[PDB]
Formats: sequence, C-alpha cells, structure tokens
Amino acid sequence: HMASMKKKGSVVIVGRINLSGDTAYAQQTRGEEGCQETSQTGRDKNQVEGEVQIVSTATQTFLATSINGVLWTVYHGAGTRTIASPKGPVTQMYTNVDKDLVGWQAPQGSRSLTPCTCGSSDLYLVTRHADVIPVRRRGDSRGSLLSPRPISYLKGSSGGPLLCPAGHAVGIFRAAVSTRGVAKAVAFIPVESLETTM
Ligand SMILES: COc1ccc2nc(C)c(O[C@@H]3C[C@H]4C(=O)N[C@]5(C(=O)NS(=O)(=O)C6(C)CC6)C[C@H]5/C=C\CCCCC[C@H](NC(=O)[C@@H](NC(C)=O)C(C)(C)C)C(=O)N4C3)nc2c1
Ligand SMILES: [Zn+2]
Repeated sequence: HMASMKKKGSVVIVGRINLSGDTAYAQQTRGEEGCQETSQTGRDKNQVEGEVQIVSTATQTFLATSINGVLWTVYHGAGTRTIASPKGPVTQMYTNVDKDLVGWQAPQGSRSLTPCTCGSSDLYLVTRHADVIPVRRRGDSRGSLLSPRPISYLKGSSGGPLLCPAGHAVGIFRAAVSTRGVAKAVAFIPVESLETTM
C-alpha cells in the first residue's frame, strides 16, 4: 500500500581501480555496512579519486568510469538510480536503456579519461580486479580477448573502460560473448556513442 512504498537506494562508490602508477590494483574505500547506510541516505562524504570507480547497490557490484566530466556506467547495473554524494543523492543526467548506458556528473575529486581519437584497434580492458586484458577491436562495439578467460573473471566489470595504447577511453564494457562459459569476445559502448549522448 501507498504508506509503506519503499524507495530504492543510491548507487554507492565502494572503491576504485588504481591506475596512477606502474601497477594496477583495486582499493576498497567503503565496507558493506557503510555501503548499505550510504545507499539509503544518499550521503557519501568519502573523498573520491581516480578514473575507474567500483560501485555497488544493495544487490549488485560493478564499475563506473569518468570520461569528459561524466561518471558513466551500465543501465543493467544502475537502472535509474541516483548516486550518493556529499550533499545527498544525485540524479542521472544521462539515461539510455537502448545503449545500456547511464551517467551522472563526475564526482568532485575524480579524474576523467579523454576520448580516444587514435583510431587504433589494439585495446586494453580494465577489470574490477585490476586486470588489464589485451583486446583486439573487431567492430564498432566488439573486441576479442587475446587470451580468452572464463566469464567468471569478467563478471562485475561492466562499466569499466576499454583503453587505447595511449590510455584514452575507447568504450565502456557492456557484455561478454560467452561460448561454453569462456569469454572470447566482449561488447562495449563506443566512446563516440557517449559523446553523441552528451
Ligand atoms: C535492464 O535493462 C537493460 C538494457 C540494455 C542491456 N544490454 C545488454 C547487452 C545486457 O546484457 C546483460 C547484462 C550483461 C552482462 O552481464 N555484462 C557484464 C557484467 O559484468 N555485468 S555485472 O556483473 O557487472 C552486473 C549484472 C551487475 C551489473 C560484463 C559481463 C561479465 C561477464 C558475463 C557474465 C554472463 C552474462 C553474459 C551476457 N552476455 C550475453 O547475453 C551475450 N549473449 C551470449 C550467448 O553470450 C550477448 C551480449 C547477448 C551477445 C552479458 O554479458 N550480459 C547480460 N543487459 C541489458 C539490460
Ligand atoms: Zn587513443
């Protein structure tokens, strides 16, 4: 009934993929209880750093990537949810279920990736475990793993970046192409598609 209708919580930044030095590594910045509490209030006072965030809802965890001052992720992870911030929940400024894409204004303190204009097909996929996986671009929205891996290793990395050799953003990881449980290829949202949405 109306009086007891619940509200969905916010997406909460719970960590990041550190790409600042020579070694990529995941960092947790918030534990499960603080995540639950922050999801309900929408108030996250933690300092944000870096380009790739680890984000969570009450039921899912995935990645989000800052490009051109927008923190982007997948609709199948975030739905229409707000994201927690120091002054309360922030409404999405982009939502496109047809592209599996959402975006919020980039958090204060984040750093943004630059959209790639290299036209290169030698890409690198960054996972939630800070693996950097070589991927050969095979089409507008597809690339093949040079070393296929069980889908277990990619689960939870939607919303992460595919990068060019120079570290520019080429796309947002959306889905895995699975044959008998092995990811041989990935699908991504091309950065051009983000730029058109903006
Ligand atoms: C609800 O509104 C929308 C709107 C648009 C939309 N667009 C979509 C393309 C879409 O896909 C669904 C989600 C997406 C997905 O799991 N992504 C991540 C990920 O990590 N998620 S996650 O864990 O972070 C999470 C779950 C918390 C958030 C990267 C993959 C990592 C590992 C793969 C695990 C096995 C799933 C294999 C799926 N692959 C296939 O279905 C392909 N078919 C075969 C046979 O292979 C293709 C892609 C069909 C060819 C697949 O990757 N999926 C299914 N859902 C939506 C929904
Ligand atoms: Zn580039």
